Amino acid sequence: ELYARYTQAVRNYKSRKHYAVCVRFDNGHSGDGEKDFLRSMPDSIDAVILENAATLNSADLEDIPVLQTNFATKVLFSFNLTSIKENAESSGQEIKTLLAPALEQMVSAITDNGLDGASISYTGDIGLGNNAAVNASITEMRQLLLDKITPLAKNGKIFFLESNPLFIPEANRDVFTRYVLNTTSSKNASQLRLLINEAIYYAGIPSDKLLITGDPELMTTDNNDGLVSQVPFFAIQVIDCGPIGGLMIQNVAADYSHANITYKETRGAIQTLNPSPL
Repeated sequence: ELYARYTQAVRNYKSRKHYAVCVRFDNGHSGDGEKDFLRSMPDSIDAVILENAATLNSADLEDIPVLQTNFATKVLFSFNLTSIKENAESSGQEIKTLLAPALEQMVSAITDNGLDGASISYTGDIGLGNNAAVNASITEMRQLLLDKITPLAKNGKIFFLESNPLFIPEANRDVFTRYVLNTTSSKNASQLRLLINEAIYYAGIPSDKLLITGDPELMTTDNNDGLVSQVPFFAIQVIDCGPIGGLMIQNVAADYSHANITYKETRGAIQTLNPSPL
């Protein structure tokens, strides 16, 4: 079958060296159309992060093994660490109290639903200040996280850190396959270059572990100082702003609808970064 030759080409493409394109998908809805479904993802994305991964409906559980088996697409659990910290604080409970069961849920979700790993997002204080009381609570929160995902990392599970890389002690950097910089508010390539070089040369993140983030609905300013879409411009900047590891597209559902082909900007960023030989 021509089709089996094509899927083998898709899986072969993903095992060769290339710039990664990963997406965050708002899964588990219905009543919209085909855009509700994981099967609508382009065959050539490297990973899809499920926004709502704690309990999965029947559509997602059918689609995930197809994505994995036919296209070697990775499916990751989205873990909002910041949300855990905020609910622990607003209710006066210790982090540990909300964090430990949330972590067992994630591990169980990953194991029972056959997910490929998790993306950890964190936008709170990273324990680099001068308050020892705060700095102790972050250390203990970070330690709980690493105790739970490190055994998964040894089993081949993939972890992204969507946060500041300095959050992770040098001793633990290897637990995360990618470090994802939130650049959706960067206004031009100069600001991109500042953040990338800070990650590499000061935080010590090897450049191929680094992704920047774009949003299909946002704009940024190009080098001619005209206004353009983040995603296609940030795709070029993965290279031009010092070759890093690839691109993360948040809010990818917004990229669903176009004239003819779905996910046009996502497909376009992939072709820009890894042009097909044909």
